[PDB]
Amino acid sequence: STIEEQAKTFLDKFNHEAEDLFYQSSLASWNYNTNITEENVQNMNNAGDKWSAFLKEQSTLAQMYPLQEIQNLTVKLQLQALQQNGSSVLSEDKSKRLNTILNTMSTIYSTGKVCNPDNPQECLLLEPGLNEIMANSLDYNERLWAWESWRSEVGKQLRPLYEEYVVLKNEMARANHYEDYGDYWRGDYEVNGVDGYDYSRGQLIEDVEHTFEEIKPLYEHLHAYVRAKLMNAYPSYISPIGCLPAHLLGDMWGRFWTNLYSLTVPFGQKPNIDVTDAMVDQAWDAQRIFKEAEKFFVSVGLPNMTQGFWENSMLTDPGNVQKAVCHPTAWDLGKGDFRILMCTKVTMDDFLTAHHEMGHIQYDMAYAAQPFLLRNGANEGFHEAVGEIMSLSAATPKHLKSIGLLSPDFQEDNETEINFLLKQALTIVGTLPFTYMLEKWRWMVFKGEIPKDQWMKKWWEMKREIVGVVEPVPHDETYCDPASLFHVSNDYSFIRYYTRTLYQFQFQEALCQAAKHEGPLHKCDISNSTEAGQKLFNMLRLGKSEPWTLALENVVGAKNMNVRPLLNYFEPLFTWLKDQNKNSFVGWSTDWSPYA
Amino acid sequence: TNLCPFGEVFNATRFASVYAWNRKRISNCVADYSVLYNSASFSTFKCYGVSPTKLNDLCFTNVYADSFVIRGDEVRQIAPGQTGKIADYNYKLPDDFTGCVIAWNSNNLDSKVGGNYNYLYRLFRKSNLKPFERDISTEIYQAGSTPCNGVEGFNCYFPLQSYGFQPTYGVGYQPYRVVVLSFELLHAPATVCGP
Ligand SMILES: *[C@@H]1O[C@H](CO)[C@@H](O[C@@H]2O[C@H](CO)[C@@H](O)[C@H](O)[C@H]2NC(C)=O)[C@H](O)[C@H]1NC(C)=O
Ligand SMILES: *[C@@H]1O[C@H](CO)[C@@H](O)[C@H](O)[C@H]1NC(C)=O
Ligand SMILES: *[C@@H]1O[C@H](CO)[C@@H](O)[C@H](O)[C@H]1NC(C)=O
Ligand SMILES: *[C@@H]1O[C@H](CO)[C@@H](O)[C@H](O)[C@H]1NC(C)=O
Ligand SMILES: *[C@@H]1O[C@H](CO)[C@@H](O)[C@H](O)[C@H]1NC(C)=O
Ligand SMILES: [Zn+2]
Repeated sequence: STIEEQAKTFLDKFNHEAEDLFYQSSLASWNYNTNITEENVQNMNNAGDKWSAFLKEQSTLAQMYPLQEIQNLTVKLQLQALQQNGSSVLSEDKSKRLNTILNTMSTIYSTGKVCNPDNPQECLLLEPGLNEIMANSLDYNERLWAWESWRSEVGKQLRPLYEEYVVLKNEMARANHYEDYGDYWRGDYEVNGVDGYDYSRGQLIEDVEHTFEEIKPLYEHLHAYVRAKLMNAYPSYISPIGCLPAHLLGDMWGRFWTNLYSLTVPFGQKPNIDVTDAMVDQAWDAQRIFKEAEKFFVSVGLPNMTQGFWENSMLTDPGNVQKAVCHPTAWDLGKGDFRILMCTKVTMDDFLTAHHEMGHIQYDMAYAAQPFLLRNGANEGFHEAVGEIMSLSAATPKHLKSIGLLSPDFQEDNETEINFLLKQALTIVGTLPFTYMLEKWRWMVFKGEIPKDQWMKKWWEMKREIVGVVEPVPHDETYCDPASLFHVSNDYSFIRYYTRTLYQFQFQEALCQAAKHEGPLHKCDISNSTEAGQKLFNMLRLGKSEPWTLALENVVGAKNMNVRPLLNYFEPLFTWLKDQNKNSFVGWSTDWSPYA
Repeated sequence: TNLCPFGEVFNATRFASVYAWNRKRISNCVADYSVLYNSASFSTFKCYGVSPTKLNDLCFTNVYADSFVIRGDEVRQIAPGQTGKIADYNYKLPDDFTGCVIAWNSNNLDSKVGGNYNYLYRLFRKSNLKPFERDISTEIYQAGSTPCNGVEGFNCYFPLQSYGFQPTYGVGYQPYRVVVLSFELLHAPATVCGP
């Protein structure tokens, strides 16, 4: 028997062993997240520890089959994915050092508090305390206090830890034969040995920068229109040609400009479409919300929700005594068990989130027949892209009228369309320079292109240059402001939110073309179109079994990430913005700062 | 008017594991095949060669009733000319099979919260099974070239694996009880007819 035949047998034992341990770990995790008790914490940690230990063992056993001698590519994918596990590459001491740094940094972020001057007992956490200030407060000084206090008392704690975190992560990445830890992260998009579909780690950097260049004209005009409206509300604080102060962007970091809508709404006399009142008028409950979401996927040819889904999911808040983690999540426990955890309220926001989360379920169900290790989205951006396009179609006035929530006597005029697209652009477009710049900074830090004594200097040089955002207070190299964001201090890659954004509009444009949609792309509803559902399902059932370049091609007919559908989505706003900024400055000077 | 003991097979408390499938020989009795087919309690009732429709009007020398438990997605393997873990390693029907296959969901009996590990199946075997062959061996499967020495390790795995049935599993992973009626015809007394 050859090395490959031994590998096929090894994966057969692994699949059936992992399938069982994963189900016990997810069940224990589910039982805590629905019934929060001390004993449920113990059960999760046990089942989770046995799952992790099983992975450490099987990862070591997988390495004894050397990849060079495997030829069945679907076998090499599973063998490779199991082999890359960084616990058994560094020394025991260095791995122990790294796990302590990661846990400390996570604890500082989640327990870090800030206490207002003259009252050392009235302190605030990031959630919900400081987040409420950055999301609702219009007072310049209160926002500046929350922005600076977070970075000066929690960020400074994280700076020495992050420096050692970079050193150890690079050692682990280099020992796995990557250039650096950023190179390791870019390996999610790597494809080898498939003619016409390969993709290198370096090619991701070029494609991100190439596509970001085409985003710049739309971002420049959105930045200009936002600056003009903010300047009307804060005349003494904002330069007509300078960057936007970092503490006036709607949240703690300016990751999304969603909460700038109140001050930047183009037509404040036209209200938003909000079917929450209609749902309550018709006595909708959570079960009706998810029944409609199930109806939506059935209309395009996707399968019913399983009987276990209705019996085993938790679609309402359990009650007073019983406590649950209410963050909406879609659970793929395996063994045919699919569930949604959601503390659903009768609102339009929860109606759309149900379509988003059930979109995750449809993806999970579609690739359930794949081997265990290939049961995932084509790359890190596919799964979230699938969920987002479901809320795109479900929120259109076309869809809301057909399901009897929006009256037939509501007609969209070009002003509510512009209101909607700007609100969309504040979240979707505003995050793209933020996402690209942050991940670019981390890539260079891992590469070594930024020395430690210039981390903060370079961090705000790029914020001014790429994002058009300026710090309101000068920050020396005792600060670590990127670490003041969850993903940076909790060791999550960030470029996924950029690639996913481009994927979702590529998906929606392709599915609307299959649905024979007539009109602007943002008004499309793929409901009742089986051709659209078939086109989506052809990719969903692939999972990770095929290169993401081929999986993308199954939906859109192109092998690479493309920014054109995103610009096609926002074209009505782009022409409006350019006409709005005819007597406004477009662009920004990087030398202006609010601290003169 | 001696009635065949089908109740001992269908209404048994516990079923055999598929690798160790059971076989009850049926002889010298009257069998009412119409009661089974027209009971509607079964999710699968497919007959090959013989027909289910009032074929209690025939006579056979001996009837063999094979019973075991598998998961729902493997019931399709209890059929002529099928491949897969069950059909190749646990329980194989012949191509010329003349008989019936009966199956029904048993999540209410064979599933337990936390997992029911009573039912096993064979995951590895050096070759496929001949029809109606049974293998209950627990010898460690040798996948490599180094001898295993009766314990599992690198390229050495104990062959039998468990289902671990849980009530919250999907239908495709839920336990199904299976009865496989074999109909035998020899130049022989033909002691099983049934009106
Ligand atoms: C297994 O047990 C069931 C229940 O006792 C049997 O079905 C019963 O059959 C009698 C007639 O003999 C009826 O009076 C009952 O109403 C039936 N009950 C149910 C629940 O079906 C069944 O026949 C038994 N299986 C076999 C093979 O004999
Ligand atoms: C969680 O709640 C269920 C009922 O909703 C109860 O039966 C169960 O015992 C609780 N779990 C724990 C671990 O206490
Ligand atoms: C890879 O192996 C699987 C099962 O061992 C087989 O079904 C498949 O055809 C193989 N693929 C190739 C390209 O040989
Ligand atoms: C879903 O609907 C189809 C008909 O379109 C039906 O055949 C199937 O049994 C249903 N599934 C469930 C779980 O209700
Ligand atoms: C989908 O088709 C059904 C069946 O006629 C219809 O009632 C519903 O309004 C349609 N919805 C859309 C969005 O086309
Ligand atoms: Zn999601």
